[PDB]
Amino acid sequence: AWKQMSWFYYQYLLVTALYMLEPWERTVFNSMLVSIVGMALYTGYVFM
Amino acid sequence: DLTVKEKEELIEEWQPEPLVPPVPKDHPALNYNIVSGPPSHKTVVNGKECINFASFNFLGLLDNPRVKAAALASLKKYGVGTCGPRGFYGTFDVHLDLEDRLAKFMKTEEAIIYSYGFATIASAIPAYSKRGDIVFVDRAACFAIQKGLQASRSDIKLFKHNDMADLERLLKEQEIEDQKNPRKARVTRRFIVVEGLYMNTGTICPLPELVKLKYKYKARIFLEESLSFGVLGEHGRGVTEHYGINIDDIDLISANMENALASIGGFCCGRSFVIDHQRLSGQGYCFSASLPPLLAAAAIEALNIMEENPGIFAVLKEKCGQIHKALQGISGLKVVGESLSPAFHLQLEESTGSREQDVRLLQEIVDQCMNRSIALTQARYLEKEEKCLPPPSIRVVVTVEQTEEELERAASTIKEVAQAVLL
Amino acid sequence: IHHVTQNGGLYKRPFNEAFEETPMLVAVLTYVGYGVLTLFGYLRDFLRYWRIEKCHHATEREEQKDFVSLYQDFENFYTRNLYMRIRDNWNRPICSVPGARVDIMERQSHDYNWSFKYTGNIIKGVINMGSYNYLGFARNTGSCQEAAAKVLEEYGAGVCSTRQEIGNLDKHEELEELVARFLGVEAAMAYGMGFATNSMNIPALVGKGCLILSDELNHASLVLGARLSGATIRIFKHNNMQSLEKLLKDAIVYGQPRTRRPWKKILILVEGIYSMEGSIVRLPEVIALKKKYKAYLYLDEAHSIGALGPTGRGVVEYFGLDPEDVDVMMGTFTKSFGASGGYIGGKKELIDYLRTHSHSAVYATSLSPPVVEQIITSMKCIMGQDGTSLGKECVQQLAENTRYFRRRLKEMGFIIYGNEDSPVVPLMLYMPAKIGAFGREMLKRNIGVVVVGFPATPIIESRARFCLSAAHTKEILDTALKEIDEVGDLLQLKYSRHR
Amino acid sequence: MNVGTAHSEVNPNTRVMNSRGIWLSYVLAIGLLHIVLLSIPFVSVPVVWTLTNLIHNMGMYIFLHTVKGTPFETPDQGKARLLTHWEQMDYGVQFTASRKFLTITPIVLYFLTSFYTKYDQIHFVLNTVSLMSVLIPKLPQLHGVRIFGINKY
Amino acid sequence: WVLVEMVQALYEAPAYHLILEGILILWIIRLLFSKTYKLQE
Ligand SMILES: CCCCCCCCCCCCC/C=C/[C@@H](O)[C@H](CO)NC(=O)CCCCCCCCCCCCCCCCCCCCCCC
Repeated sequence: AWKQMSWFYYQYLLVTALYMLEPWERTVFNSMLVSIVGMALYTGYVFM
Repeated sequence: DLTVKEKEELIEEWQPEPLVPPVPKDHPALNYNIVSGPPSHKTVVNGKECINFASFNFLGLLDNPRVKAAALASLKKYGVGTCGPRGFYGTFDVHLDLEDRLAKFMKTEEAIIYSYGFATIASAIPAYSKRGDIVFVDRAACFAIQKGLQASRSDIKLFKHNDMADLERLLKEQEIEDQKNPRKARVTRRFIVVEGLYMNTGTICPLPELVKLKYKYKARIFLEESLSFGVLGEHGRGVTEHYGINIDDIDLISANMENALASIGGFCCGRSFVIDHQRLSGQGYCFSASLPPLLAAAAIEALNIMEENPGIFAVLKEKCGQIHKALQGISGLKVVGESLSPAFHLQLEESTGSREQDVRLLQEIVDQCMNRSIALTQARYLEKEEKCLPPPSIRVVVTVEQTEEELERAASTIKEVAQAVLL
Repeated sequence: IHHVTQNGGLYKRPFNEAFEETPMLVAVLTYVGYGVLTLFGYLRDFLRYWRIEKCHHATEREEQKDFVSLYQDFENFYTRNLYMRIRDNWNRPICSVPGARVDIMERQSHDYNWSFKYTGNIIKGVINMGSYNYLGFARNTGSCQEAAAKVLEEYGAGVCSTRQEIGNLDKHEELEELVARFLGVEAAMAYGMGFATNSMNIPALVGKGCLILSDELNHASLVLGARLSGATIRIFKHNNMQSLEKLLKDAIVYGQPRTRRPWKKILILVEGIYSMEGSIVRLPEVIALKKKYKAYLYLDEAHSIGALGPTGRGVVEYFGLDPEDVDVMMGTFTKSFGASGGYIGGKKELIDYLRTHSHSAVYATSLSPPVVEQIITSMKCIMGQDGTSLGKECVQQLAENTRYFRRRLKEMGFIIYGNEDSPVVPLMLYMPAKIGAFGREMLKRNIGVVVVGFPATPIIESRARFCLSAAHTKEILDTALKEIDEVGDLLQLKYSRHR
Repeated sequence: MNVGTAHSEVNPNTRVMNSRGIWLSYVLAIGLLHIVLLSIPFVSVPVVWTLTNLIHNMGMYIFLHTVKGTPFETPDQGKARLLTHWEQMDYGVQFTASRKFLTITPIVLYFLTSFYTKYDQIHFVLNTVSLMSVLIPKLPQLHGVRIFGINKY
Repeated sequence: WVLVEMVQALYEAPAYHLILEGILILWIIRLLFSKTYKLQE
């Protein structure tokens, strides 16, 4: 369960090349991906 | 156009030239000398016991017991070969120790070592000079400098040997070019390539007059000193110590570890800002196997010996001021080179007509001298592949292992046989 | 015997390679990583202007601020934005004799690889699969070492002159006579560096009015020699005979570019084994094609000599061909013999011309005596002039190890390049972050490897390289295979479709 | 790492646009930009389609027709140091497959943007001016020219 | 359901907005038939 979660996140870090980015650099990417997903989930509900 | 029948005939008609041209056995070379044993103070060349004035180990150190003992102990620990190109498991703890030691000897920030003495300067020049740059080079530069300047496809301006009135003329001609296209002048880099103790002439460069030109016309200096390192100065650092010039004014110094260190390889020293760029852009450093560790352990011990007592540079200096003074007065031969140089020349006065006649005359004196226990050589060049081809000459090389008696004995013998071949 | 082509090439045993194509999804997913890295590199370069100081990089002197800047800034964008992030994979120092097991010096970094420092600890026995040590001659015991020390005691470490003045000793004459009998040629010459053997000898054979035809994957020294010769250079596709024949045919019927005159001569440059790619040259076809169009062949066997052949005599013996059909043969002594240097072999009139006209023989220092003796002693073991049978065992063990390792990797699902007999084994890594993760993960398990990225190769063709040696036992290879299998599940490197 | 290690190409920047999977990756990036713009709540469809076109053309112009040189050190001694990426493609050979793909893509995107705008008069000016700025530099006659000596050194 | 309005705007689209589109189509076809040819020397 928890160990399986750590492996999927590890794969996510390897595919996007965030594995070799610094801790503050990863936060920028994560922020502007979560906000874009959240702002799409809203429009795909208020316009459908 | 051009049908299938024609082509077959075109291909059958063609005949190439041979891979290597014919008619050898007219060259002066192709008759290598054979040396039996090590080329030490007393050697055997062509089966004759003689004193050698032709090897380049000015300080001894080729057959020093301490150097040999230090090389054996590193042979018993690592083996012979570094099986890799310095970037894939080719770096030993001895390499890092030798570079760190060279930097402290020369009092610079960093050093980098190459595994071959000829490649160190042939790789360094094209790492900084590119197609749109201007390089000012002394006309008497050595072959490795010429190959490095050919690999970097930049613009090469030659100036006369050792006069700054001609270099300043070229530099001021560059100002006029600069003034009529200022935007292109801000992206072109300028280099001056000189040498301390030129190999081909035996003279020394005027450095104080050149550092002042550097700051006036904004050009960087590349100093190639493989004949003055371990020779000139009170502590053997080279030509900067001879003139008392701050080493921060130079931007690059290159030497080889094969003349006074009696080893293999070369090195460059300087500031980290310039040195760190060669580790990712020097061809011979990136794509070649690193230096075998027993050769680096032999250079570290040589550095130890050089540091422990610097009175050896005083015996070498006054040893070579005697044979330079003894060879003055030979009829037909003129001496070329400074008094402070351990590797001056000996050139033919009033030439004949051709170069082949002169080489035949000089080889007669060399072969005649080898018969009386004095081993010498004449300088060797690739005649067709030289920017400027020096005159034929004989090399006289001084080392600290030569006694005063045999130093004067050599000078008398050369006079005797040069006045009976040139008469 | 076995099968022949239409050119004239004659094969005596099957010749089969494999270069599987990268899957489309994986190919798409690597451009994402390279794009993200480019975008963050631009942001960091922007922040370096009036923000976080990064007072760790070197800067110009104060007195030279009004000069033109020394470096073009956009060059080494990759150096400071991709390479610096994973550079703890490359210049690892060692403190032991390199073979089958090696000692690594531990180093750690606290500013993301902008500087290193040593912890004082040493990783004892790491499985070495990153050094060129075929035949296992790199060691510090045996007869080779004994002979080298004996020579070192009497001669010294250095020579202080050139072959043409006083630097030609009797050891050089003894070595050059032995290399010629080893290769089966008329005469040979030795140099002192392998990079120099090409870059200082090729310009002595061709010049203006000559054509060089170079393979697509030649080493940097061959390219530098071709650039310094002054000839014209045209590149053909790797091991493509249909491409080389077309190029060679178009060269003769149209002549030189502008004047349209006939060429003075044509020279083909190839290699016996391409190390990064793992492939072997199609020598029978190249020889059959060189004969018909009257060209000259230059063969570079840095990785083939000793490693290939039923007795160790290189790629020419591997195909069963005659060494007298190759105009110039060269190689190095660094990969299979435990020493340093290079050689050239051929006809006696080629060697006489090289002995008077090559840049090395005139201006460079000659080989060290202790290094020469180790070559002599190791070559006499392979030939069999030692009274022992240690030369046949290493040659057989290398082939056995290559077959076993290569075959076991291919059936776990990895993508492997090359020919089935090649002792260099490339394992395909595609995504840029897996280049840096694979090297760290493998060292965490006591295995040392080499990894190469985008600028060195093509964009979607990163990889790791394994070098097999005759000194690797069966249990060492079992351990390495066992750990590779684990890491390939951890990082998902089993890309093969046609398994 | 170092150019020349595994391949002998002297300028690896000249072959990137011919690699496997890059024509599909270039179209999926336009798709992703469009989907991200479509998610803004305070915007209409025509404005989304005009923004897609202008941003794509702007980024394309910067990456293909403004930045000159290579991002790494090559062994040709800075031969391509004054050329843009478009000029170094295939060593200057004209009308290859990639130069055709990159020339046709903006026109196809412009055709869709015109249809999803209802051929408006205001939008037409912006889209046409944006499209011309990325088609003029692709003419073979403009290889190496710099207007008023702009972006020359 | 908004699709037919755009098709209705197509018919009422001004002539100068379709002459340009036709000219661009006639350039795509010419482009797809051009040969290779290295620049010059
Ligand atoms: C955030 C998503 C990241 C992907 C989009 C980021 C776009 C950034 C494009 C990078 C511009 C580089 C193009 C031209 C560069 C030249 O100028 C320079 C100087 O000459 N030379 C170079 O060699 C540049 C560096 C190396 C050249 C190629 C590396 C970059 C090529 C990337 C290919 C396309 C990147 C976008 C791929 C995104 C696809 C997303 C689709 C959906 C993914 C999930 C599908 C399941």
